[PDB]
Amino acid sequence: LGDVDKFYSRIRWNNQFSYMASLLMRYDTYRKESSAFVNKIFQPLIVNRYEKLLSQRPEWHAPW
Amino acid sequence: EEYRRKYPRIDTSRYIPNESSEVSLLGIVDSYLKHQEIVLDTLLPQTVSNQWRINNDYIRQTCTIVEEMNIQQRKQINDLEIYRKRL
Amino acid sequence: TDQIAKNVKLDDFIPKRQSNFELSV
Amino acid sequence: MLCAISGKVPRRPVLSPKSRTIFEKSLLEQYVKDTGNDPITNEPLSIEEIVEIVPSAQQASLTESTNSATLKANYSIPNLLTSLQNEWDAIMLENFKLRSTLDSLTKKLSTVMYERDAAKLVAAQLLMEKNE
Amino acid sequence: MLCAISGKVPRRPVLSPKSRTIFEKSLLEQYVKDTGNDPITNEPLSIEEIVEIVPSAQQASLTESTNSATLKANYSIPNLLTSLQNEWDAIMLENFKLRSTLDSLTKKLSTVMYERDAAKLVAAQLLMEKNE
Amino acid sequence: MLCAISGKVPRRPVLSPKSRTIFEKSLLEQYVKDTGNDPITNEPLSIEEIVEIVPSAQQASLTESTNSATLKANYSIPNLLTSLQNEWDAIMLENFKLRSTLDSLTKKLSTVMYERDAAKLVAAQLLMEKNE
Amino acid sequence: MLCAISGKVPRRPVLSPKSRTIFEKSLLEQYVKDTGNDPITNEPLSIEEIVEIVPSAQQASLTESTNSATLKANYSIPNLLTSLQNEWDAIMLENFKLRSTLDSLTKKLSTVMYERDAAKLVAAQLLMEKNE
Amino acid sequence: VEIVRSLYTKWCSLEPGVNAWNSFVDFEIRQKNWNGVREIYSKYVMAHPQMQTWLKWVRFENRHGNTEFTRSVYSLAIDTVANLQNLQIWSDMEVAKLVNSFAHWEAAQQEYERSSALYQIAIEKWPSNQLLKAGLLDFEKQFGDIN
Amino acid sequence: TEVLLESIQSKVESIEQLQRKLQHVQPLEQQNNEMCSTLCHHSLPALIEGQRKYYADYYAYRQEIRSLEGRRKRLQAMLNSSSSI
Repeated sequence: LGDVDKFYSRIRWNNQFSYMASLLMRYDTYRKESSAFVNKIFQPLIVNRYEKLLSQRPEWHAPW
Repeated sequence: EEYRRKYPRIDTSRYIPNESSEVSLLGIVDSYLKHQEIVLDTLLPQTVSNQWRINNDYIRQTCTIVEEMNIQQRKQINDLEIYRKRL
Repeated sequence: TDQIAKNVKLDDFIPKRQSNFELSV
Repeated sequence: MLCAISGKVPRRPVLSPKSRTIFEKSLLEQYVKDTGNDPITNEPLSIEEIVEIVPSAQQASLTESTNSATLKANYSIPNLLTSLQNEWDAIMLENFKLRSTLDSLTKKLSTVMYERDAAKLVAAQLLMEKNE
Repeated sequence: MLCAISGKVPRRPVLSPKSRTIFEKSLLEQYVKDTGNDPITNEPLSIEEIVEIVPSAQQASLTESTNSATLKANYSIPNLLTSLQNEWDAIMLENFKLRSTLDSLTKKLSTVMYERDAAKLVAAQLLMEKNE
Repeated sequence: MLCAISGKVPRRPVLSPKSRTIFEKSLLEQYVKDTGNDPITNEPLSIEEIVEIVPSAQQASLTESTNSATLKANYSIPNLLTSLQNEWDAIMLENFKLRSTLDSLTKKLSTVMYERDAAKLVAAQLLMEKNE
Repeated sequence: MLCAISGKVPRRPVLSPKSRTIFEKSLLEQYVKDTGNDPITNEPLSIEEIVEIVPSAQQASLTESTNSATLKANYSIPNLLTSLQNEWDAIMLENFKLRSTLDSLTKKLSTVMYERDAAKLVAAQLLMEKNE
Repeated sequence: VEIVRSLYTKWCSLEPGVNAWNSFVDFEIRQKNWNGVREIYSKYVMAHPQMQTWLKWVRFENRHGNTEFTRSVYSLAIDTVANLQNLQIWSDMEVAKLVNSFAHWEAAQQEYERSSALYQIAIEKWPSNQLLKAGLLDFEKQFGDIN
Repeated sequence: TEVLLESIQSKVESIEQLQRKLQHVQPLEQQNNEMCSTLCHHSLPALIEGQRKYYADYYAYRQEIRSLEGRRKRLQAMLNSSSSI
């Protein structure tokens, strides 16, 4: 009977229902999905400013 | 009241089980219940929240649009009253 | 509300060119 | 966007080119079969002129989630039959209300039209007496 | 289902693939022998292309039980649902026509009321100028 | 001809090319989409391999006129709804009977299977005790 | 209906005749002004060909006289009927599978009963040979 | 209370020193506004990435929060130092204290296997940290084996 | 019959437990109903009443334009009729 119930459920799913399918909770759902980073978990700076600064390079100049 | 008195209606109350009920009717009720159980256990939990979200979004956008239409209508009325005051 | 220290803004302290050295002036 | 006949979300949306309006395919096709005309403008319209709109998959989800018995936790076949009967009752009540209103409005309009014609007559009569 | 040649229920149903139509086996085989063509589309057809429809053993027991009153009940659920749908379409169209008439009457009522009041004002001016 | 699944006269008849059997379109499409197989032969079947049977104009007029002529006596929406409810009850009774019979048979089968294994075990033990 | 570019209910709906799809007027117009192509089909499209959909003033007036009950009623008779049809289809498939299973289970039960009796016969024979 | 809250929100938005953030946390603790303290810490670790800030947050969740949150904040700390390792923000001693604290907390929760996995994966990620190896020695001498 | 009554009672209890599980959606349904109520009972009727008022005012403005043209024509007609005696 259970296999039949599962069949009926899977039919009702396919024929209709399928068309209708805080920092820590966000972090947990991101952890589930995992089976820059800061801009995905936090939502606006300091770390972004520092990494953006570190990515660039100052122009070279000869010594005096 | 007249429509209810004259025309034959779907009587769901016949599904209420009683000790005097025929085995046939009890079996009908049992099958209805079993289908409802399967739907509530397996199907609705996955979709109901999404359906409510989708309907709420669509309705919210509809409300916004109809409010903007109301504003545009009041503007049209005022603009016309201005025109009528320039004649 | 945003009545407290209305004239003080974080962006006033941040150097605009640090995000892009080649910014045109 | 709702069907310009039912006021519900159309399950198969179609555009009339004459009124530039969206309808439920069944309803518009039936109206055109019965009248040969567009329901809004009364301009002539054939079935081959109707532009069927292709629903995106998101529109499908919208159509099945809007106005669906599957929104409520009392979903069951007996409850479906009862809800269907209830909607039929509401629609019959609406049709009754529409008829009763239209009758009352017809009577009020006829009254005000006779009043207007009487007023026009009085104005003309006064102008005639003043010009004699 | 009826054989497209004889108009009778076939004792050995066969499907032509070209026309996707049901025939009696002996009639389709004889027509193909005489002509080499499908009787509906006139496309060429061979006896090896004919698909003989096997009646299921359930269909055999059912075709004995088709004298049973439960198959004479012309009220199959799909047919009831479609009849309901057609009645819903019909009601929706009647309601729409009613609403449209009511709205047109309302716009007329307003127009007439404005005509009446402008007429009455003109009359009251003429009566003033007549009594002076 | 009846649908091999529903036992009713189909509304959109289709043929499986594997079983060479008539089905209702919606039912067969659903069964194929679930199982990937033909419901009778269990051979693998795709939805594109299904052959939609084209009804002749006499078949279309007969399906409409049988529905029409026999619903005509009880075509009121209230009678339609009552018939729908009664048909649902009939189906639910049949489903309940089926499920009950399957449950009873499953319990009996389980019993007999336990008896069979018990007997096999006792036989093997007697054979050991006789060979010592 | 949802704009195919934005996936939101459009504020100024337009139909592209090429893709037969609804878009937001601004989005579609801008896309054409930049690319000269329909955003779905990549077919050439001109701004003059775009059919702007008019949100009928009648639509608003029809959603007025649809009782608040019928707009709050998260049901549509089409959707109710389709839900009942999907239930009927599912239950038909279930009853079919039930019958097929019950038959298989009867055949299995008969087989297991024969195996049980054969085991019992072997056991009894070994017992008799052990007692002699 | 609401004016004090708006004052702290503005002050902290101006990126002040750690004293202002600590005071804001103390204020919400006085208000018994535990969700406010989570939100403040969620901002405070961005404004002041030093590992003592993360360890202040985990220290809060241990006394004023559930274990699901405590594990999630430790996982945020490790994922953060792993993704941002290329910036060399934290010294090795900081990452070491973070990993040791996380391992000892999982050891207290009787899930020694997850602390062992933590130590192995962390050592694999940062082989250059001797303090992390020593922390594994300190852990293994009381919860591990002789061999 | 007894087994049937037991099966029914068990299924009823199970169904009630499942419906209780689904109660977490009631806040969204309440928000929906409040939106629907505001749309159906306020925003639509107001839109239609505005439209009726606009239609009436537009017909009035059309009459006023016709009356101004008609004054200019009535003056011209008076002149021409006096010149035709």
